Amino acid sequence: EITRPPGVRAHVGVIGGSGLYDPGIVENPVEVKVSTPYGNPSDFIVVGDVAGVKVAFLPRHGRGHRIPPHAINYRANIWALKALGVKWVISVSAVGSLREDYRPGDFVVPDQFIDMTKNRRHYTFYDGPVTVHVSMADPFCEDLRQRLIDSGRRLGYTVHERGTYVCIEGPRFSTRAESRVWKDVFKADIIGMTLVPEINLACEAQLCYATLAMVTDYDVWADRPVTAEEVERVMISNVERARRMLYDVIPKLAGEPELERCSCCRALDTAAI
Amino acid sequence: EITRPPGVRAHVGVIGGSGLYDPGIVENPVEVKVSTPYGNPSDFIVVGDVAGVKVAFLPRHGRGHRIPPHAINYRANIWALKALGVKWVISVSAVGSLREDYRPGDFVVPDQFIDMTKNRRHYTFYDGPVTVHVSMADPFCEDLRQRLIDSGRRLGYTVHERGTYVCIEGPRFSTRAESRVWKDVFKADIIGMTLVPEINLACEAQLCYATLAMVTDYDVWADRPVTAEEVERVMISNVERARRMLYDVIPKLAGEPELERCSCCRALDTAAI
Amino acid sequence: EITRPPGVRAHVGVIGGSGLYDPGIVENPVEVKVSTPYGNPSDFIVVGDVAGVKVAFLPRHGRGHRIPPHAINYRANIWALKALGVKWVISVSAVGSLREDYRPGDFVVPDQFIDMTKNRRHYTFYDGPVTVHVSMADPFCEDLRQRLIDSGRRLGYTVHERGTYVCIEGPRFSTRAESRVWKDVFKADIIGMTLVPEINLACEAQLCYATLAMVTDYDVWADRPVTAEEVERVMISNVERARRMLYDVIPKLAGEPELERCSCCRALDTAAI
Ligand SMILES: CSC[C@H]1O[C@@H](n2cnc3c(N)ncnc32)[C@H](O)[C@@H]1O
Ligand SMILES: CSC[C@H]1O[C@@H](n2cnc3c(N)ncnc32)[C@H](O)[C@@H]1O
Ligand SMILES: CSC[C@H]1O[C@@H](n2cnc3c(N)ncnc32)[C@H](O)[C@@H]1O
Repeated sequence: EITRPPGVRAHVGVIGGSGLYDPGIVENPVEVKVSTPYGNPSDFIVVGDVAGVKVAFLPRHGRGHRIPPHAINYRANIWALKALGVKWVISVSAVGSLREDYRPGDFVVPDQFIDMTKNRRHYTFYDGPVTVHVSMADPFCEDLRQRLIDSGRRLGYTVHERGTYVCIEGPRFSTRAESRVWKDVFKADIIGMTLVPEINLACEAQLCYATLAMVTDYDVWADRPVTAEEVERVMISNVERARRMLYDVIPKLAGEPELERCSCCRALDTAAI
Repeated sequence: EITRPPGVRAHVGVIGGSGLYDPGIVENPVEVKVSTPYGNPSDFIVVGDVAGVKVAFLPRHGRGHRIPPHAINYRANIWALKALGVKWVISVSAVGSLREDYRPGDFVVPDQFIDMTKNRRHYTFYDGPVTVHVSMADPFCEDLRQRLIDSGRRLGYTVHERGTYVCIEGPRFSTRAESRVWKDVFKADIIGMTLVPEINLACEAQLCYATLAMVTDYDVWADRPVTAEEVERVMISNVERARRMLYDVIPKLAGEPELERCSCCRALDTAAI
Repeated sequence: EITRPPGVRAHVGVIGGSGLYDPGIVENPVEVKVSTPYGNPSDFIVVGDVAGVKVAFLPRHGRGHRIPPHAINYRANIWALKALGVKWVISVSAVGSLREDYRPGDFVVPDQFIDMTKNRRHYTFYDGPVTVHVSMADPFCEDLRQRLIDSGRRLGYTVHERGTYVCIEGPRFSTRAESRVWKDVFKADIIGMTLVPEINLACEAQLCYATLAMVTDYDVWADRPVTAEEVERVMISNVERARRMLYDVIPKLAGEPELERCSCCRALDTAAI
């Protein structure tokens, strides 16, 4: 609704995770305040240009990693991006691996998730009187997933083309007994803390959302269990590769997502009663 | 405690789910306001007669399906029914199926559940100083389950006589990876969003509660995944069969539940410390 | 920060569960009020001496079992113990068994857990701006676990030396379908309602925390399902054995936990960003 400065619009949104607090990639940056009914987003949104495409960057944890996963205002974040007019949302996330072949340093473009959060307080925008139940059988935007995979291939990086993300509550990491459940019982591939309810809200807002995950650790399975310092060090070490992928992909998003390859682009048509 | 109009009492409660916003079945209807310590129930309770039995009808989603599963005031709803004197509670619900032989249009009378909710805020009436831990090994009222099965058989409808209900948080439907967990790992039969904490509270209030579920969809497993519009269309198409079952069952509930076939009828005797 | 009376300090904390509302074991008892940023702990903390070691006793449910698991102020409880200077925390808990050989009356010293809670509201002390993600691969303090096992052996009691605790939300007990999941799918050994987030917070506070669990029931698996009255009766019947173990262990805790056998003793060094 109201923005300061007024009149600002963007086409692509990038939500940065661990290690990605500044855009790096946007020219002509302007910090924008966007009103939301849910109060403050995680930080200012930075709007600028990448090869003629207008991009909105939001660090989900705020500058300086000030906001842990459970305390993020997910509703304000997604509302703010929608308000600016974005159609595509690239999330960049750090994840743990539950399988030997998904190695630290590899990218993953997941296609499924399992929600094991509990304390995120709001899992939807729709609390009534219009009841909305979106279909999320195929929760990510396939058009954007395929573009991410392609860019990774072209640049010569390893990109695993599928994966189930188990989203846990945190902020503590998993016990060994929990991790055995995620790996051996649920048959999940990667693990993180921030995907839900971000993805739910993106789908309800009819955005084309996909995750570019970077494997930072093997959870509890290496001779040393994951620590926060390790995750951060690995992301910061590799952020340049993530930036090179964004620069490659974003110019190709000048147009609109293909409806037939965007499960949520018309989600509300059959979801609202 | 206080009702408007004053003095109103009922013996059987019917909680209507998706597609069931009006009683249809009650003669001589009166809309009643019932005070609760938890504020407003979902809507007015409609009290009237069915073949000499006094019935209280409550639409859990309110008239017009205004209240999604996560926003229902479950405590107020059950408190209000208890206050009116009801002994039997029939819940009518739409569910998805996780097995080929439980087909859209079939009824199910479940006997078990698995709670995978997270955001319902209150799962009990007892927050202290009397600590209450009810046994829910056999969570539904067997007396009422058997009566529902019998009515269905007599009318010639398909009624599956057992089933495990997995209750999910919503309002979004399951991902494919989640649905594989419910089906192949938990070995659940049906899926919905509204049973918990409704059943918990019913048990704590010493009510004989059972669910008459109607299968509306196959979750993510048919060539088209479930949508909200499909669920609603299927319930509205079949509501007449649900009404015919209620008319058959209710006259037979003139008496009291049999204690030996009512796991929660004396739940508080051994549960309170 | 502020205590009344002023100047009080303790070295060992004991958190008593079901059936353990009074210390029994402390000489020279003083009831202490300890300020916390989170309001009231469950009750007064009782500080006194056991063979020259200063002990702080807190009943997690309050005197008279006034506070159910979901309503405990876990943050205030752990903050208060930390403020008094304690280094070791022994929790005494009632648990159900999911295996024939862990019998009512046996002690268990668990080594793992699985968190299936949902409604505890705060799972950490750290909501920002310092983000903290503690490693809990090995969540209990091994130094204290080994001391508990030793004491049990010396006194001639059965003490199972490992176990996975599944923590459920409650206050209702599990359905049969849930219990089959905990036992046959998760392969958990024991079940309770109070461990989480108590253990999370203990770890974040850099305490050496371990659980001495007493098996009070077989969950839904004996010909009679668990009831609250049974749990309480069994704990009260056996509290004397729990007291004899505490008297044996506490004098041996005059020193400090061994860092190499205390996973959380330096948890914050690698966890904070
Ligand atoms: C900076 S350390 C915390 C971040 O690590 C991410 N993450 C990385 N590895 C894991 C893991 N093994 N388990 C859970 N979250 C992880 C989470 O999404 C979280 O925001
Ligand atoms: C009107 S669409 C929403 C309703 O569908 C019911 N339901 C029907 N099918 C499913 C399903 N497959 N998964 C979850 N809930 C379902 C839920 O209890 C909810 O209130
Ligand atoms: C006094 S009865 C309630 C207590 O029983 C403990 N407990 C004992 N047996 C079980 C069980 N089978 N399931 C869950 N909690 C149990 C819980 O931690 C709770 O605080």
